[PDB]
Amino acid sequence: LSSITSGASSNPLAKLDAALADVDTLRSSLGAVQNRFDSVISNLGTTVTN
Amino acid sequence: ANDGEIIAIDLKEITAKTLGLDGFNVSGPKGTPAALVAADYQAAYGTTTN
Repeated sequence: LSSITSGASSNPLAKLDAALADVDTLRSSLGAVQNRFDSVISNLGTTVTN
Repeated sequence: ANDGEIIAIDLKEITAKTLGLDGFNVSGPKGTPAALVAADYQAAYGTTTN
């Protein structure tokens, strides 16, 4: 059954590159949000003390 | 590691027919010949000759 083939793709490497680009974009944004979040812990601790 | 990065090789085709050596002989004809049957036609030109 494995000889039944549809068409071959066109320029597969470009599509793979595009996929990798979407992924790393998202990971970058997540790292940014973490960097935001830490400062708030520090700030709130100081304000509570005062 | 991308598209369209080939390096091509030529690979011509060699047989006794291509070199031009078909029917090569010496000593001439052996005897008074006989007529053609239809078989040798497709023998020389392929089984589906016209």
